[PDB]
Amino acid sequence: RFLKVKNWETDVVLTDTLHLKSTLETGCTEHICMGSIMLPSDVRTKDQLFPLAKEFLDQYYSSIKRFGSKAHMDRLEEVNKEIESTSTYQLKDTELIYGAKHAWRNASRCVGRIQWSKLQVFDARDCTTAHGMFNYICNHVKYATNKGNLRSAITIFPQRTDGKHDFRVWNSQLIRYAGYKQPDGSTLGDPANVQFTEICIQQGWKAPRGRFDVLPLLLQANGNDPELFQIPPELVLEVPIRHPKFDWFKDLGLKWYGLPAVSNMLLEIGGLEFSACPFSGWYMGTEIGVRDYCDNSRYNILEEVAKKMDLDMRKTSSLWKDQALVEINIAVLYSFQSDKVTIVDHHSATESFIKHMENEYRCRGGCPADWVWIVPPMSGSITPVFHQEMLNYRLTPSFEYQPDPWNTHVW
Amino acid sequence: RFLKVKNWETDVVLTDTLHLKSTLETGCTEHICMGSIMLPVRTKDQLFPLAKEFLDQYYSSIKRFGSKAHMDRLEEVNKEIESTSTYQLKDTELIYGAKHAWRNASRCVGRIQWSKLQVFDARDCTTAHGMFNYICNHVKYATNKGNLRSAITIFPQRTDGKHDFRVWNSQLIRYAGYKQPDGSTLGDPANVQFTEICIQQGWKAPRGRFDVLPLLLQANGNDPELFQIPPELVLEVPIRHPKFDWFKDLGLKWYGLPAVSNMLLEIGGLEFSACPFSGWYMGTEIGVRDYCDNSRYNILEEVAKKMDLDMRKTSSLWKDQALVEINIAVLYSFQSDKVTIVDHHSATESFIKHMENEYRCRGGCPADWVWIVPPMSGSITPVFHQEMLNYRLTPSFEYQPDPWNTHVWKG
Ligand code: HEM
Ligand code: HEM
Ligand SMILES: Cc1cc(N)nc2cc(-c3ccc(OCc4cscn4)c(CN)c3)ccc12
Ligand SMILES: Cc1cc(N)nc2cc(-c3ccc(OCc4cscn4)c(CN)c3)ccc12
Ligand SMILES: C[C@H](O)[C@H](O)[C@H]1CNc2nc(N)[nH]c(=O)c2N1
Ligand SMILES: C[C@H](O)[C@H](O)[C@H]1CNc2nc(N)[nH]c(=O)c2N1
Ligand SMILES: [Zn+2]
Repeated sequence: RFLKVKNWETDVVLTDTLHLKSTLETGCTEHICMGSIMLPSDVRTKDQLFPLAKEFLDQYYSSIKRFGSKAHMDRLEEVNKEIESTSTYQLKDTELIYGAKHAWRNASRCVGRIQWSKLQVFDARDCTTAHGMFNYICNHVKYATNKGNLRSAITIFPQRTDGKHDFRVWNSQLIRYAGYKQPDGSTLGDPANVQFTEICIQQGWKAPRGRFDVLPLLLQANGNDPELFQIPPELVLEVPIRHPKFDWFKDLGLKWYGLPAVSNMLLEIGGLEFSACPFSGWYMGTEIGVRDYCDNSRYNILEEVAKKMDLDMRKTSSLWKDQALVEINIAVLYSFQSDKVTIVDHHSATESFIKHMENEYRCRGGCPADWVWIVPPMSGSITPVFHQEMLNYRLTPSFEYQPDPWNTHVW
Repeated sequence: RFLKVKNWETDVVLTDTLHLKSTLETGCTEHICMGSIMLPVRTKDQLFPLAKEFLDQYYSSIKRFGSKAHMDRLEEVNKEIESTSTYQLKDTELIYGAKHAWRNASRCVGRIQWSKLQVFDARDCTTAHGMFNYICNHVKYATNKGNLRSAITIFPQRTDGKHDFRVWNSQLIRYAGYKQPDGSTLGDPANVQFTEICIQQGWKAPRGRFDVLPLLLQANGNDPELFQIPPELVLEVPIRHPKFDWFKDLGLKWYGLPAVSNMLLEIGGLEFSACPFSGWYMGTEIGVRDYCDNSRYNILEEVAKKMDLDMRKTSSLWKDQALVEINIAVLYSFQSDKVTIVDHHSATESFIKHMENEYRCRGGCPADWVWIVPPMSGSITPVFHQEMLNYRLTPSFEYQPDPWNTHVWKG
């Protein structure tokens, strides 16, 4: 159980000892593997919290080469006393930054983790109101976008106290296109957002009912009813999607936004729960062109793209879906690159991830990785991660999923 | 204890009770998932329970559980084990066992076909020449002039592990690979090691790029012997492309019959170490893995040049674009020659239908997402959005070590 992982393309073998530090559970047993289940999964108690805090502080002070020091023992004492009195505790700024960077480092489903130590952490724990949240979020978006030279960032709102005072961003991402169901057939805009696009209207939004309407933010501070806010358009960088060879591609009227900013996850550090912690990076091209555009339960544009290419759509064995899919993803990359907005193709990002794995085995002893999520959704086996065995285990600090607010909120 | 899987494109949810019948182990624990690890001498002591559970299964499937035929067979196997240390399967039992080994093969996307397996009983075989003869008839029957038929040939079971039958080839038909002194490889790099063994055993190698390897056959634990499959029995398909006339000039071909010969068939505790089985190809097995893996024929670049793509930066997706064309050419060539083949769109759709049907009538269908999802265009196939439970059922096909690592040479 000092496990080894082999790359069957290069025969590189790595030995994983970091998994022995694993704490949480995977959902698998020796009788059944759940590696392909999307989600295999009230506040803590004075006795639940301190071991968690100690585990986190132990690794923090190790990482700064002060394990077993005065400063270490003092901080443990101090936190231990604050828990005993206040039934929670507060992270020093340095601990906050470390916890956030390591929650990314530990995200076994993220292919972009070679960047993990360059995260910009915005401490929003002094925030008290949704208007305040909105202000922090606009500043996030502007900093991260950086006129198309995107930078990684996280903004961290106050930690959970009793579950009645939760801070939540109700959007799944800070920037997403609206989705409206039609009186007649399918859906206009983005089908994944149809419910939220209705909870916005059903809460006051007036929708332009277009194909690419940026949704408003729905912000919840200290557990009150959430509030609608419109992100200033000049803060929302968008890329019109054209093809470098097909002039008709422009006529399809497609665009996407430059900033992927996930806002519905929960960040856990030393047992403390940050239920509102939007984080953002930059897109891998397939995220838009393969999933957002071509998933059948999304924009599902493969039909008409192939028609405009005049491919034989009669039999699946012409691979017309595959041919169109390539062209769409060529265009996405072409457009972002042409407008100088940061993006990475799936070849470069998976090659980066192999180098990152290599680094983590060398300087950390392992790297938890979820093959089902790391392998891109197109051209899987011509990327190097396909031939890479991976070990998946849960380390902390971590990002976790949490229920959608509207099913929980005492409205 | 019931378990649920969800299709995230259709919201179809299915309930698995079959995993409870699972006995073997996955390699996973609650604290580590080994879902992407490629690979994770038996006494009378443990054999009657294995026999009994298999016979219980068999007689349940024929609606005779607890019958006198069922009780008598159990008694007969029992006494045969204690007095002879092993036991022999009835013909009906072997046919059932082989079919259910295929049905249980969680990494196989082709299992909708599992009940139409032609079972050839070669348990009376005693010499390598007899093995060659049985394999020839398998190849002729399965190939059927291009109208392929699934088939398996079952050689005598292991006894003391010192008298094993083995097919030393990994597949019955496969191209040789030669390492040249300049470091380049002629032919199929996957088969360099086996090619060398054949040459050492006295095979006179043509030293071409598509030479069919000889059969290397081991009976009753004796040293293996070389045999040449009659070329009129080896159906091959020249690869051309429906629009690119230069594609034929790449000189590529492939054989029509995928027949895997290095696995071990386990039935009621009996181990069948030689059990070649065959079906027909999914297009991507040849077009994506065989031709385009960097450690295989690796033809992407030469196809990319002849297509005149931007090969300077990988964000042009020249690799993805060439990959689609190669796979179009594979499918076109096989259909043109009326050789059975299936594209990855048709095969994954069939699997989903199979899987749903198996949940209904069997209570489950063990499935290995990592292997089921095709190596190109993953998310535009329906299995990508399908949650899957992986567990181990018997009868089963298992990996076994390469015989040249374990064989005691007679000389
Ligand atoms: C900087 C460039 C980044 C790239 C290219 C990238 C790429 C990806 C991709 C392709 C996925 C697969 C999920 C999907 O397909 O929807 C993913 C998941 C994820 N990313 Fe990254 N990411 C980046 C930055 C970040 C940052 C800055 C964070 C947090 C600080 C982060 C945290 C995560 C998490 C937590 C998940 C998976 C959540 C889950 O479902 O368990 N990523 N990422
Ligand atoms: C008839 C059409 C069939 C098709 C299209 C098919 C397709 C496939 C594919 C694509 C794989 C993944 C292997 C890889 O890509 O490297 C696979 C695995 C497998 N197939 Fe099927 N198959 C068929 C028939 C059969 C038959 C007749 C058997 C045995 C009786 C069988 C047994 C297996 C097994 C045991 C595996 C897993 C190998 C492993 O665990 O490494 N298949 N199949
Ligand atoms: C920072 C960053 C950059 C980047 N380029 N891509 C990212 C993708 C994700 C991410 C994480 C989980 C997800 O969930 C799938 C799902 C569907 S239903 C229950 N779960 C999704 C997609 N909704 C995206 C998170 C962060 C990213
Ligand atoms: C009956 C049938 C039909 C069909 N169309 N495809 C099939 C593919 C496989 C199969 C089984 C294991 C394999 O090995 C993986 C590996 C590489 S290194 C250690 N393990 C491979 C790869 N060559 C193919 C087996 C049977 C098939
Ligand atoms: C490391 C990884 O498990 C390995 O490359 C697997 C991944 N999935 C696969 N899937 C199929 N169908 N065939 C394969 O050979 C593999 N190889
Ligand atoms: C059913 C399956 O687990 C689900 O579709 C997963 C598979 N792999 C994925 N991989 C990535 N990167 N993103 C995803 O949303 C998914 N979805
Ligand atoms: Zn698992």
